[PDB]
Amino acid sequence: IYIPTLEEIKRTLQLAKDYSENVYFIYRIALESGVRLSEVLKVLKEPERDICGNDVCYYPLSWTRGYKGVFYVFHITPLKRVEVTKWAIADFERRHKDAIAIKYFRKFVASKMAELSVPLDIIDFIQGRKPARVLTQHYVSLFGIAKEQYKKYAEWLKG
Repeated sequence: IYIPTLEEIKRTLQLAKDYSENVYFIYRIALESGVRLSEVLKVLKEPERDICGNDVCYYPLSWTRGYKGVFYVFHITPLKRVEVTKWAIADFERRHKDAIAIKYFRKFVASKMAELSVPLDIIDFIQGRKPARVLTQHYVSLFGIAKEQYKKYAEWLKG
């Protein structure tokens, strides 16, 4: 298993910014949140629903696949509307052969969150791998527990 280095992540962000401010921003929210590309595209299609606090922002997404559940896209940068072709990202990735593929940004987030002692199953929850079934104790508790761990990562991003 390979994991991107901070410098590969930064290089990619800088290339992304040159290519397009919107592609940069997709990458950036991928880096803040550790969610899948398709979930980042959903939150940026409708930034209205984003909730921000003193330290940290969150965007609830439903998940109705097998059971009905909820998870959150955590981040630190206020959202803005972004809609780009599906092809722009792929295009970006293809021209810069030193650019980290966006899907491997999650692996950087997990790795870094582990280094900051976020428990593995909160990492999974934060990343949207195991959404909380609605109206269960997990639903009651997980958001608040996740938010508190996410602050360690927010703190690190703010550098």
